[PDB]
Amino acid sequence: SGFRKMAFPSGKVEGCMVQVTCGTTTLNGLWLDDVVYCPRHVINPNYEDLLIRKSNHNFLVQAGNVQLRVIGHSMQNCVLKLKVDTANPKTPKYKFVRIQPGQTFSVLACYNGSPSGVYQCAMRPNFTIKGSFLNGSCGSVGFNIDYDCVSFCYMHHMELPTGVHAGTDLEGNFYGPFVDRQTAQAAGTDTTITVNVLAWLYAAVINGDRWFLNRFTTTLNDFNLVAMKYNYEPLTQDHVDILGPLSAQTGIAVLDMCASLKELLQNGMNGRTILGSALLEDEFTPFDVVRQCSGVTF
Amino acid sequence: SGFRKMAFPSGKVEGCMVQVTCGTTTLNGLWLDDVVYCPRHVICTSEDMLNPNYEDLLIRKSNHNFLVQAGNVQLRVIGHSMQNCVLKLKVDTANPKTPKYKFVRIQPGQTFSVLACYNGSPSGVYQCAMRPNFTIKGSFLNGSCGSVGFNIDYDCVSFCYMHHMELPTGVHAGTDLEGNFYGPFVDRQTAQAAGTDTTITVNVLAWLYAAVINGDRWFLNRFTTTLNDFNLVAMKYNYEPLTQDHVDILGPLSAQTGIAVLDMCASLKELLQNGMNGRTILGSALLEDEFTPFDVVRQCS
Ligand SMILES: CNC(=O)CN1Cc2ccc(Cl)cc2[C@H](C(=O)Nc2cncc3ccccc23)C1
Ligand SMILES: CNC(=O)CN1Cc2ccc(Cl)cc2[C@H](C(=O)Nc2cncc3ccccc23)C1
Ligand SMILES: [Cl-]
Repeated sequence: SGFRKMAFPSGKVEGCMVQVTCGTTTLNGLWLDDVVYCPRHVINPNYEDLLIRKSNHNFLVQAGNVQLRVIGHSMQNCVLKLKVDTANPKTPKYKFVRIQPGQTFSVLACYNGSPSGVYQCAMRPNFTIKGSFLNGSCGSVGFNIDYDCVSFCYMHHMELPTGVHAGTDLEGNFYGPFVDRQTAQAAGTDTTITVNVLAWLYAAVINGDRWFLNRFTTTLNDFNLVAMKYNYEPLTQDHVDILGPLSAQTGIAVLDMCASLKELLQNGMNGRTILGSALLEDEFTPFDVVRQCSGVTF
Repeated sequence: SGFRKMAFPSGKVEGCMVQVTCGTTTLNGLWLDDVVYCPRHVICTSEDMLNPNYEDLLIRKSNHNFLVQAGNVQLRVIGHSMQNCVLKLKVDTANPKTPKYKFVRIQPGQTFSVLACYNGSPSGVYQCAMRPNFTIKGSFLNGSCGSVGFNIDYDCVSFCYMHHMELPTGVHAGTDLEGNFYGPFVDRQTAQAAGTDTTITVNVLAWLYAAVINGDRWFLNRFTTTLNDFNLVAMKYNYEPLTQDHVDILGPLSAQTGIAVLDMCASLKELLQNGMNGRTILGSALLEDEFTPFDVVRQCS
């Protein structure tokens, strides 16, 4: 019993965190094999013009108390790739993956190449992450661990004026219509990840919380007409299919659980809580619920 | 900016997790130097749990009855001793991944990270607090026994909790790393229940100061209170009494934000009376109590 916002064990990622310094700027890098990946803003910025003026020795890379020597440098989209002399012996089995909004991941927040904390979070429908970052956190990474393979999905780049965060995948492509520079940019209006709220309602049922269940059902179209009114993401047939295992385990059909959500949106919680929360939680996917309520290890 | 329930990086602890098997029972162990620490109930059967005589069950065991697995390698047990509710298995290999560490006993209200493990394999990490009733509201399934709670301050891992059991309300009970339980609990399947739980007042205040640091002042008011009047009110909401030590501990946050502790107490008194009125504080519709004054300074500064 119990339900917590749980992150993947960060150990395999901690062994990859390095400090990258270029001039006055200091941020984090991800050292995998003989390459260090970091945000290109470490160097209206023309990044080809600023980079062509740099030599290998202008980049100081520190792995613990050891300085790594940069032997080459190249740019791929908004990530700087620093070729180093030493291959990281702690390099885990890994992939670079690009996630979709609604998908969750773990963030190992670092300052000066040192990991300070780990938290779980979701890619919002507006492509931002509601993270906890201070200056110096740039280059911190987001990941999922699947079996023994670390799938790197996020690299932190900047903070938006509303306090939310923006970053790229490990190939340097931003999530969202953001650019790496000081200019007027704002996060779009956010929506609730409906499939995740439903997964969390199924997690509550598994943990013994059933007060919100009702005898009713709904059509997918009627549910979406109500979801659109409450700034909830449209629920698709794929979402319904993905919730199948949870539906079969608890005996509550997805459209039956949708009618409970319809009632919660129109009427509120009435002084009650679900899994110790007075708000409808949307940062646990259907897979996170199955993994936590079944105990999968890495 | 931003405020998250943040756990310590688990790497230094992952390198210590081993699987301990005794007969039919399999649970987790903490391998530090040449010793593996695990719950002593690993020597028990399910029947033994009502009234187990651990000294009697342990005297019948030999070193080779305990199977310890570190990754894909079996460790050889060369000795065994019991210290309170923990079994200490002396092994023939010192863990090369042993970090710099201490065994610390925490007080209620203190927070720590939990690396939840099954079969000696870490599956997840989360943050939690020692509740005033000495339980932890964790997320554990069968096989998680032996999972540990810790804090990492500088390069030193302070082990403060080892998981032993789930109480009937779904909450969890365990011991410090010297085998002394937190609370009036015993490693017996007896009728035991958690005492009435209360809110950790000093932590809610620390979290209100975190919200002020992040730009949220909507809940502040023009009032102050005496410590005694605050406690008379807070007790009616099942909030832990706030002591002068708590007030002293909140001093740095008070000085940083410019809001006196008793002024912030007046805001809390008003929030308990009115509720939030459709509003949130740091993305929460409830008053958060699992961030200490130390956690707030660490995450915001
Ligand atoms: C709010 N940001 C600033 O005033 C300065 N910033 C301007 C800027 C512009 C473009 C790009 Cl790509 C990066 C940055 C830098 C930036 O966003 N880094 C930060 C990252 N995460 C949390 C941060 C909390 C606080 C400060 C800075 C953070 C630095
Ligand atoms: C609810 N517990 C049971 O039915 C069986 N239990 C009885 C018992 C009694 C005393 C002691 Cl010290 C340990 C245990 C064992 C126990 O509590 N382990 C578990 C730990 N954490 C989460 C657990 C979720 C589910 C099951 C078991 C968990 C095993
Ligand atoms: Cl303490």
